[PDB]
Amino acid sequence: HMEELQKSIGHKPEPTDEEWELIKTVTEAHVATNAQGSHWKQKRKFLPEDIGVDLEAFSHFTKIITPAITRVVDFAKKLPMFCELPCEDQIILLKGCCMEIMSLRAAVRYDPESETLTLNGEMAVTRGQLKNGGLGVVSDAIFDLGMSLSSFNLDDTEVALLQAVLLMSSDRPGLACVERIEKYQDSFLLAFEHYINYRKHHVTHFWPKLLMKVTDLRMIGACHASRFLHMKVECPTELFPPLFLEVFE
Ligand SMILES: N[C@@H](Cc1cc(I)c(Oc2ccc(O)c(I)c2)c(I)c1)C(=O)O
Repeated sequence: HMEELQKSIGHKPEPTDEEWELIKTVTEAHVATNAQGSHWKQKRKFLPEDIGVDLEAFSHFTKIITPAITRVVDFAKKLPMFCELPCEDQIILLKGCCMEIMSLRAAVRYDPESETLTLNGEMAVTRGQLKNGGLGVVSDAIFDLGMSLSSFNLDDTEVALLQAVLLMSSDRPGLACVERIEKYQDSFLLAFEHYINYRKHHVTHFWPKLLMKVTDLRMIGACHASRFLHMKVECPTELFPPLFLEVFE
């Protein structure tokens, strides 16, 4: 052990044995629940230029959102720390992280040849389409993120660990087990940092840079809560799948 003194000497600690297990678990959790795995660039339908609040865009995205929400719940269920928490807390962390995690899984499928992200592994959209379909400027935040993340060269473990950091956010309103959720967080952040030392990215100050993405995903979430209200007034209610409603209010 002895984190602060290794650092202080200039050494970059790689993962302890217990951390490599934590990493194997989050990584498999993510890889299991990540639609179409590594086979996504070919298994993807480009949404027609003409689907262009544009109601038919909205309708295509709401048709696929229910599975995408459920693959996040699945991600969480495969983290034993999440199972150690009370039911109210779990629901509370899911509702909090759900847009954050979906946004991240979209951003990391950004493709610069086509300027598209891919939703659910299956539907590639432009900025325009995602924006006009209900996301507004949340779409711009998501593409700008994905563009940026593409020099971070993240792998499945780094995305998985980001998801675990967002999932274990102890500042959500109403939580009962705050300090336990922070302990699990710190345990993820510590594994994640150690994992990045091992990765030896060729980017100056990679860690703090990656932490700044956590904040941007949080902003994308908060900002999506607001878009969702603007949608309750524009689009119906009958246009909204029931899992969508329950997660977002
Ligand atoms: N692509 C992700 C899942 C993912 C699915 C969908 I539909 C997305 O679009 C949204 C989300 C919220 C909204 O209110 C609207 I309107 C559209 C995003 I951004 C992400 C995955 O692989 O899990």
